[PDB]
Amino acid sequence: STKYPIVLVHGLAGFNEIVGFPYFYGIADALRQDGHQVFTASLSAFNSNEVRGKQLWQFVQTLLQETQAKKVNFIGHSQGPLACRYVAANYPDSVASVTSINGVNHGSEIADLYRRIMRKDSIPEYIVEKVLNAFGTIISTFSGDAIAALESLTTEQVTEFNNKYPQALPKTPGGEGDEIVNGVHYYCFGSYIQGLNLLDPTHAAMRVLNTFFTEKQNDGLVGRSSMRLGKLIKDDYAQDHIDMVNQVAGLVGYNEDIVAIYTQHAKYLASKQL
Repeated sequence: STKYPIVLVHGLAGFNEIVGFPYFYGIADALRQDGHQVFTASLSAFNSNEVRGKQLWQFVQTLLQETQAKKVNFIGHSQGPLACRYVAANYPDSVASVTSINGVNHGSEIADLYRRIMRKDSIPEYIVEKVLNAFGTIISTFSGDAIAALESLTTEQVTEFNNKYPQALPKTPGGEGDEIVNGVHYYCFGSYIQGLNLLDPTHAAMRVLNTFFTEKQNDGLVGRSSMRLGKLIKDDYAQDHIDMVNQVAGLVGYNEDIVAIYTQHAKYLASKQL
């Protein structure tokens, strides 16, 4: 068991209610089996990273009061790691670690393109259609207006965030950042789509989106290098953005045990006196 409780962090506050299961599919359940105290912070997707950061800090304050723990271990995905980074930067004595899993730490090329599409910025018709259809398929699969979530994840917006909260970012593109800054440990995981499975309709869509990145190694939403923060654990999983949280409902790539990435990392944290 970790010394400090684990807080799983993601954007999309309404996910569990709208979809009918957790964003981190089966993750909290497996972590608790291993004896860790686990909580989930589901943050507001349709606003800025700083707003999510503030929301997360309010969450953490209440949780520290309820647990009498002095710090938390953050495990964030996608939007999550940026909110985690805001909390660690402003309140480092309350944060034991930030673990980023496919975090949008340097911006999303797909969010960039989506913004050009919205601004009618000379995007050819055929590209507009491919991008929107892929996003439709992804949302439809979960559910049964997405610029709102991507607005805060463009390269321009995340560059501005990084300017304010530069802690643990790599000094060279695709490199590693410092493992410890202001006494907080930072770790990253990532993945990129590989190979030429079929039961998750989101994978085909993520592969459409993958083709529009200048960074060839990407998970459909974020380039491999953009994911980097602090010490690299592993980032060559053959998985898309959604696979890395064990979605949709456990349908992942290549029989990879996605849940095991999290439970092994929890033991790693415990080994670091976290």
